[PDB]
Amino acid sequence: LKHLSQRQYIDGEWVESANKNTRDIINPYNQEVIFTVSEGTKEDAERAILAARRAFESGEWSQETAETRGKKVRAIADKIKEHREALARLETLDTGKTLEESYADMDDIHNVFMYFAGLADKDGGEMIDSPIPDTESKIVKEPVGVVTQITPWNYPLLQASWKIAPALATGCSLVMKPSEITPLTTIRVFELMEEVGFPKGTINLILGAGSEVGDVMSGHKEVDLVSFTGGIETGKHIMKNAANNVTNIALELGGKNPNIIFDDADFELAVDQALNGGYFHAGQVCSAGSRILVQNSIKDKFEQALIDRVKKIKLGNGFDADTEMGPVISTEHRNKIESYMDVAKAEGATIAVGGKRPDRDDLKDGLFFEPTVITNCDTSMRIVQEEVFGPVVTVEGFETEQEAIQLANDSIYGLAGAVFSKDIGKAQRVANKLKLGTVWINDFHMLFAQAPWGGYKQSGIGRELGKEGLEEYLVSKHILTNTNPQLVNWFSK
Amino acid sequence: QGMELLKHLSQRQYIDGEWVESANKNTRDIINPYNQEVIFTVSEGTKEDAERAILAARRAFESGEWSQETAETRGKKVRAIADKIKEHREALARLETLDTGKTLEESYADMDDIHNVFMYFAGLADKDGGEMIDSPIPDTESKIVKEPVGVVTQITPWNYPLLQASWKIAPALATGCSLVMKPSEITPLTTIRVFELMEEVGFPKGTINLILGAGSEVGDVMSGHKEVDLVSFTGGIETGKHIMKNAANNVTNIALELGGKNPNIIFDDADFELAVDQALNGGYFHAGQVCSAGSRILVQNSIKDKFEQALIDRVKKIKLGNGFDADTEMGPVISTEHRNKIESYMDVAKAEGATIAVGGKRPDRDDLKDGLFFEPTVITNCDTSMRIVQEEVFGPVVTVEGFETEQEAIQLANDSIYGLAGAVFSKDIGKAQRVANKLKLGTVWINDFHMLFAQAPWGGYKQSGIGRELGKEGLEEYLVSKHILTNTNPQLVNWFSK
Amino acid sequence: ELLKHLSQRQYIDGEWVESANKNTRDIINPYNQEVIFTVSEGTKEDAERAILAARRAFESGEWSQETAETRGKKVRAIADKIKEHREALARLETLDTGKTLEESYADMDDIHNVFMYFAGLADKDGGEMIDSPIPDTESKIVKEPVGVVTQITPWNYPLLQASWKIAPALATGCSLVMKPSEITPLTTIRVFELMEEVGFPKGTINLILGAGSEVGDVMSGHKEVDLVSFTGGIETGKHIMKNAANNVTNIALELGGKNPNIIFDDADFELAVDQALNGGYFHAGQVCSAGSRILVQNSIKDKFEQALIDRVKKIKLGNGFDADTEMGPVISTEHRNKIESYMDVAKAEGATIAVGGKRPDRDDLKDGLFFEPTVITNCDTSMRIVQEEVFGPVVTVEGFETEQEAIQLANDSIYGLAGAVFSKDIGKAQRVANKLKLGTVWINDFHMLFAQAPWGGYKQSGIGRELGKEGLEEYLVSKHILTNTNPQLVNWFSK
Amino acid sequence: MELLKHLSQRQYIDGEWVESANKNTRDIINPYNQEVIFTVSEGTKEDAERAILAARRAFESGEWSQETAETRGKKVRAIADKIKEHREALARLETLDTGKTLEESYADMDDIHNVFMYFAGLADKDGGEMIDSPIPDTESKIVKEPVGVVTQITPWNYPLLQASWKIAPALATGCSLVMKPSEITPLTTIRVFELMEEVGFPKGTINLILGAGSEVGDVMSGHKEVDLVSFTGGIETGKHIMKNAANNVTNIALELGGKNPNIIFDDADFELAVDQALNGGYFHAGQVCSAGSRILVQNSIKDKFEQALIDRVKKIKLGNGFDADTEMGPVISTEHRNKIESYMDVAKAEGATIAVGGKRPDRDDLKDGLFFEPTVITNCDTSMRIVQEEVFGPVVTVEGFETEQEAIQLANDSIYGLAGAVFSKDIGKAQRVANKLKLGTVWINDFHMLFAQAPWGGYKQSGIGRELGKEGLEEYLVSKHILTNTNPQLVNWFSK
Ligand SMILES: NC(=O)c1ccc[n+]([C@@H]2O[C@H](COP(=O)([O-])OP(=O)(O)OC[C@H]3O[C@@H](n4cnc5c(N)ncnc54)[C@H](O)[C@@H]3O)[C@@H](O)[C@H]2O)c1
Ligand code: NA
Ligand code: NA
Ligand code: NA
Ligand code: NA
Repeated sequence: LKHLSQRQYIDGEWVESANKNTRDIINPYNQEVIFTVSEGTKEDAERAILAARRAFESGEWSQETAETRGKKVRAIADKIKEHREALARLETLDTGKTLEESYADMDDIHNVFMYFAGLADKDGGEMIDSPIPDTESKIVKEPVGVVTQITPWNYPLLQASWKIAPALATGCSLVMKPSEITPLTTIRVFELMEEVGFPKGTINLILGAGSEVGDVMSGHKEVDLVSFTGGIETGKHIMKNAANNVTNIALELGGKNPNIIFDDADFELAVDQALNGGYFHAGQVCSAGSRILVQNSIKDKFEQALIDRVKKIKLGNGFDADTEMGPVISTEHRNKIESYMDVAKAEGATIAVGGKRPDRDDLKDGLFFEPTVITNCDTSMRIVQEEVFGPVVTVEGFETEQEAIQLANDSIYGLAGAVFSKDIGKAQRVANKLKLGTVWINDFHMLFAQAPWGGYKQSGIGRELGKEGLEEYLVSKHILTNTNPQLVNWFSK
Repeated sequence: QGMELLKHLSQRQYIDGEWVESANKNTRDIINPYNQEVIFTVSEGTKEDAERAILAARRAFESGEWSQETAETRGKKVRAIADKIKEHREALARLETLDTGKTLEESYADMDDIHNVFMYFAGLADKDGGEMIDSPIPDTESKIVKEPVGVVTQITPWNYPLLQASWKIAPALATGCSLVMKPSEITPLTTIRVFELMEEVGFPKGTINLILGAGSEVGDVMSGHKEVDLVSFTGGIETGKHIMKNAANNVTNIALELGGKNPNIIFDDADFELAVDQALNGGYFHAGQVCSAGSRILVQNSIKDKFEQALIDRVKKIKLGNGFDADTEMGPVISTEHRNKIESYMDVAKAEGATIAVGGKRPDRDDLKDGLFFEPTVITNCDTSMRIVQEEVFGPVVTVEGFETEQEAIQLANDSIYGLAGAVFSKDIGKAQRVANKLKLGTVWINDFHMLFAQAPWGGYKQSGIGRELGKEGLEEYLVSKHILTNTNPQLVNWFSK
Repeated sequence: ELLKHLSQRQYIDGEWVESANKNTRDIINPYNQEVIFTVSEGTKEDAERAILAARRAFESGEWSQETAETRGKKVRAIADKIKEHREALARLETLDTGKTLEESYADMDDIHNVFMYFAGLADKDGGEMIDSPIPDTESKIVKEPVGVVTQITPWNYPLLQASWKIAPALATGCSLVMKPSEITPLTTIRVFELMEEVGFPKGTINLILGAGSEVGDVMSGHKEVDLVSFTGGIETGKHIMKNAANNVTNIALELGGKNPNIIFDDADFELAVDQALNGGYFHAGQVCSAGSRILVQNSIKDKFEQALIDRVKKIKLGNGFDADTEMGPVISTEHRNKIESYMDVAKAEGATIAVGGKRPDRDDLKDGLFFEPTVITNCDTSMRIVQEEVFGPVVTVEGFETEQEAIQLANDSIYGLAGAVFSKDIGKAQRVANKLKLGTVWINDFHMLFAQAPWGGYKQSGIGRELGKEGLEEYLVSKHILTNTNPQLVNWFSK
Repeated sequence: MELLKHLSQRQYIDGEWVESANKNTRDIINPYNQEVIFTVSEGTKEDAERAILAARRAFESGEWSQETAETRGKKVRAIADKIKEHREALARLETLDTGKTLEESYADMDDIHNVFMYFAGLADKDGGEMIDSPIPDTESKIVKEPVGVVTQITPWNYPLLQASWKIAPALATGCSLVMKPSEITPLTTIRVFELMEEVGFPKGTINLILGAGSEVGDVMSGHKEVDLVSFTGGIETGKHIMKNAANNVTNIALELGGKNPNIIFDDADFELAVDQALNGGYFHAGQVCSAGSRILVQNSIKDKFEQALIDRVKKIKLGNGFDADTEMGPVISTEHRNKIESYMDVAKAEGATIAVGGKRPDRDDLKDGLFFEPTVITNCDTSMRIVQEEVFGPVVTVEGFETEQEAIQLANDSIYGLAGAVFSKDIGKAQRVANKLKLGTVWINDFHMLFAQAPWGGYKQSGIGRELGKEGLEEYLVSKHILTNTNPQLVNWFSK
């Protein structure tokens, strides 16, 4: 932290906020202030957007060869790997998740940049067989333009990489703003990108409250695409604001992801994966398997096994090797999780285990919340329908394959889910009917740069990762040339 | 005139496999803009009718009867629609001309295009179910399956009713979606007729639905209902924005096409007479009521005076009249409200200091007195700061601005909130290509105007829209990607203590 | 009655013409060995004239520069004619080739779908725009029709195989010269009549009738040919490829196979028996996709052999026009003799002819080219009867112990066209499918193929593909057009 | 020279550097002075067979063929980085072995780095397609797998460049390969094998055979365990290879040179056209598959063009590829120079004019090398052997044409179809012409431009298939349709 920048990065320069305001960043493990950064203004955000537009129109990045753009994106990928240790530590300090989880993030981030580096020069568009004689028809794919990018606090650098990599690869200019409470890795990646070298204005980092600078990032006339990952309420607000300029939006908003366990699942595998689904990063994951659906014939056996394991989950400091689950991100977020416990009980569900702050001494100063299992609930309940985004799972039974599908689809969301069954034919039937962007068969949480990620229904609009993710950052232009032009002579001479 | 067509035309909405009146029995009189006479009367539906249609589309979608039909068979049905369009080409063209005022010849060209749109998408239906991914994780299979997006609402404008409908209906049916369509309340005739033809082909109950009525009565239901997966709208910018904001309530995908301020760039080395011809075509086809209209002429200074004179002299000869008469070159505008809007723009142009060089009023001639006619108009001595240059008038009106250099042409052409289409005229093809590469437009024509077709995507940069219609990209609006990842050798992670 | 109005001539450069030497050939019905029709037997000069006419038409641009959309519409019109004449075409095919009328109806439905598929694909490409690594350049790849193509088909599924070649050729804008098997030209003549009704520029389509040994070499070895597409046997295929090499001409070959039908002990047993029968005996095993090599898990091998043999004895032989017929005759005297000589080979190597292996004695079968459905047991991979394509109503049965051994045995042939895996354990069937060196692998099915997916062989089963986008791509050629938009002198060489 | 002290002299088979089975060797020559510079193993047909069988064994093991596509990409990228790291030494080796200028060799090495990088990036970007099946209750997918065992044979003009075009996609897709460079120019290929060994590939995945095409070539093209033969060279050897591959119905990818037209209209930028006619004709002494050996010039400017070209041809600086002022080095071998010389006799006997050059240069410092003067042949026509046949030397012919139509007819009037250019300031016209030339690559107002992002290959007798681009990678893939019936039912056709 001694050498980490504390400033925004606008138009090739590290700069303070226009009003000199600052914000203290906290470690959720002990609620101690660990760093202080600039808290930018809406005029700073506007200046970044105007700089991105100017850089885009200069052509220095947008007209660079795709091959060269790919080489630069690859150079970022290499810096991530080179600084893997320090990045992982920063991420754990800022977000609370285990160091091992943070190492896995850094390995993935390297692969994300590498994937897009390699995709950069592989399209360009299509030649069309024109239906009009004596014409040439082609579709050229250009960078979409100036893009704003807003990320959440759970996986700051990972989510940032999903946006930055395709934007740079395609030739866009970008303005990024990480969550105000978790900016450290994002500042660091900007330092690394500056070392690679990009024309002035091509990349910009704004630091600040979503409520202060967010609307300018979603509502400015010079933006061609707003790409946001976070919660549903902010997402909807952002889309409404983007509508003022008919601006493209790419949204990923979390989910109510079903984890469907059939009676012919590998039982110990399913228990393992129900734990993974529920409690990695204290359930603060877009992909969290918060809604367990278990076949009735094994429901009691399953609940007992799960509960017994949940009691053994090891809570602690993300830097300690024995820690299995760290704290949740903030006081506000822990309070929200606590109020959901009251909701669940008032609706008549059972808090089978957990449901409170742990009492242990070394956990007292941190934002800890016990891994929790909620039983005796049904699809009509708020605790089942709503994304708690904490270390909490619900358990519902189902009788038949048809019922599992109906229940799993009975939410406003559609991001991801899993089916556990040794009968692969059955798992595939079920997968084909789930209205989800990603379905895992005998697995959980698996995602990678090669394949698109995103939501049906209220889980989002568009995709990130894969060729489809890159396509958000492109725009099609049909250039039609009449090679033997003739007068139409419709209007009198 | 047009008579016999209407004798057997349905007057009702089509919901869940039945032709039905409005829930409140309300009706609306449809007008011919040539003479402002009532030509037909149709049901004016309610918001509950729209909701019932949406719920019927959802039920049909979940039944799987269309959404799980083979893509090959779906293509065959979309092809059968295409064949019915061609079979009824004459009656459809006549209806369209009766309802919208444009010339019969223009309507025939629409019907040919509509046939080709359905045929294109019929052929595309079974050509792409997704991808196999080379997974980075050993012992996994990764595949991307493309499914129909789901239930789609489709809202069309009054200028090219059936054409715009076909751009939405064809890919929706080809992919296996269920749909609810609502044409403009003032021009529903061809859309009713195409629903009759689709019914003849045969689609499961609830797969297709037609709502008739005011956007202000049923529009919000169509854009804001939780059971909709995609709202596809073609029309004006204000309504588009409102629709997008409403769709946000359910994070619903939107596909918008909203018109433009399309530049027609004429260099001093253009084929002069060609450029004059195409400036006229750009400006005045369908009385300029076209998303692709070339309303903003940018002409190189060295030939600007010559160009203005030639264009003005031609504009005075444009033949106004009944769309059914063979000599007619330009029909009336669509409604009293729209003519009034065009008129108020003339006042704006003069107040900001532009010159109405020719036209700018209603014609006096006797056979035109009863119709919604407005003279083809040329506005000169204007600049990019003016409202008359920046805003879409959507009437038989063009502005003319000069430019000195290639760079200036590009800067001016890009200086608008829009980005739908434009043209470059020059015999120096290398130059036209440079310019085309720099225009922020979804479509650029080199030595042509108004050319569009099913094979290529159409849509706007900036405020001209979101997404694309036509082409493979158009079909993709009606698809959704699902990543199915199978772990073929699953192992416990053993992260959490046992 | 069909035959009363059917043309007897070749179709060259827009005209129905006799052979240059007036020679003819009698066409036979294999059910009764009776002459049913007589057609021209063309010369090598006729073939050359067709090729030169195809070249001329191609260079005129009338088809090759027609819009892709309009080409598609014409291919679609052919598809509709096939359906319209479905009954007569099916009857002709059954008369000429001997297979059951029901099989022929299924062919005609498929043929309609092939033409329709390619009609729909015609205008869906054109090529790519490339993001060039050189500043101030535009790089595009335009896909053009390959050019003049020669097309040679076999006698088992004449029209079906013809459609696989004609449809993409016309869709892409090529000119073509087609020659069906000399012994089965009826439906191919008919389809040329139908194409003439649709209307194509003169020289775009040509039909040569005659012996492969008389006109074949011209079709494969002429300098004006850009692609030779052949479906048939391995020996002719190799000969063709060697001849095509004289002009470095592209080749697309599909040469049959030794297709494994792998049955695990956890297969749905009755399904596997049913499909082993389908695999072995449809069209008297005269199918590129025939499942002639059964590999059955040792644990169920005796059970399987007994059940298969008992069913094989009930197979109903007869006239393809009779509804109760399950298997018709084989195609010719020469082919039946070849099948017979294989029986001698199998016995000399020590295999057992468990059932069949001879001509049936029954009276109504005496005059036709019948051969009994046959099962050969007690054999192994070293045997000629196992390694070689018999292309008759004959299957061999070998046992395997493990999954690994099934794969090893199945892949132990020179061929690589198609095969199946039968197992209720889908995971296992998929593992096996990934390791088989075959262009098509069926999991719990057999003989399934369709226009939407490419068909072709690894190893000695062929080169290239037919059907699907890949099938169309055989009839395209890529051209990279690179424009320097700001050309500068290099000034390497002294001024 | 110091380069050579540590360079391997052996073949690389099944993970080991090995000598020829019979200890035979071959002396490698520098064409600048005809001196022996190195001695390598001259392998036997049994060595080639052993390599092929090792490639097959490796392929079946799955260690490379089932490695993740992402990881295969990373390895191909590591090869790319080694090429750039060793750019200087590789360029010098290439110049020493082939005679071309050091500057040309540097450009090759830059291009080779980009080829490996391109294919590294493409490795994990496909996998196949999901098909919407026309049969209910079925799942249809096309999986793209490595084609299998591939044999790769390269020529002497751009040894490492041509090698990279084959190696990169083969490794990216998961194939096993056996490569054999031209017997007279093996140095950079040996070196690249050393570099690949440093990256690390499973045993048998890569193999290098060294030797005479006439001794080991037939095994490489005719062995039953080969799935693809990829050959770049001359037409006669290509045809022989294709005939041999036919014995096992083996896929072939051939690129065989051309008779590439350089079409110059009277509205071309004249000085640009002269510059590019020189580049087209004389880079690497015309020993280029892309050489613009057939100039077609509009009649109206033909005399002006000839005079301007001839005057420049006289100024071309011949010399040692290592000297900075050298513009054109020697041709590759005695046999090749003799072939070029016999073509001069042919041209004269047919009545063409040798307008300039047409002989060995007399100058002292050129006396010991395999030099041949840059040559312009005029007063010829399309019926002549000198016009129809690929000389592959520093020689161009010049023919006139009257109209656009005639330019096209003449340019297409050859057995070949690899590449060509159109020079005209009228871009509309250049595009019309380009659309009608039967060529795999057409340059508008440029020459010799090719790159990994776009496919390269020939119409007609210039080849079969493509190298470079996605289409190049596709030569190293094979499609398998896996069709699963998810609700199987008995057909019940045959009696029970
Ligand atoms: N892109 C085009 O082709 C196009 C078409 C028509 C109009 N325009 C432009 O838009 C301007 C306004 O045209 P307009 O107002 O006559 O048409 P509009 O933009 O309102 O679009 C008409 C369609 O939208 C429906 N609609 C109206 N309110 C709605 C709501 N709240 N929710 C859902 N649907 C609703 C209408 O009933 C009709 O079907 C014109 O002056 C012109 O500049 C462009
Ligand atoms: Na959504
Ligand atoms: Na937009
Ligand atoms: Na083969
Ligand atoms: Na060829």
